[PDB]
Amino acid sequence: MAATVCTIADMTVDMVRRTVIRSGKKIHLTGKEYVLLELLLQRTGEVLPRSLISSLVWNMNFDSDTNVIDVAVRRLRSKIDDDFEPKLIHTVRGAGYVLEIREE
Repeated sequence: MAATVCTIADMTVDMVRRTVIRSGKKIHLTGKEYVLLELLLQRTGEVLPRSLISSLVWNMNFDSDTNVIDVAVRRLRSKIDDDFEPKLIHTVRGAGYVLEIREE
């Protein structure tokens, strides 16, 4: 009926609560990591830019903040998702960054 929650291979994303429940266990992160996932999950299903995300934490700019965004997602992913969930990180050459499972 309504659409306020997206399920994955083995997790539960909340577009209204902005959270992720893995096998019934909510993942914990920091402010920066929370921002990266906040937008990623919020815009789950579609590729979004990086300049915007960086603005939600550090700031916006025509250049790249030492690729802190990409590194923030990869560093946080290998922090727990390294074994928790599979490689759900996917990027489209000529778009930005998006989250999704390959099983789909």
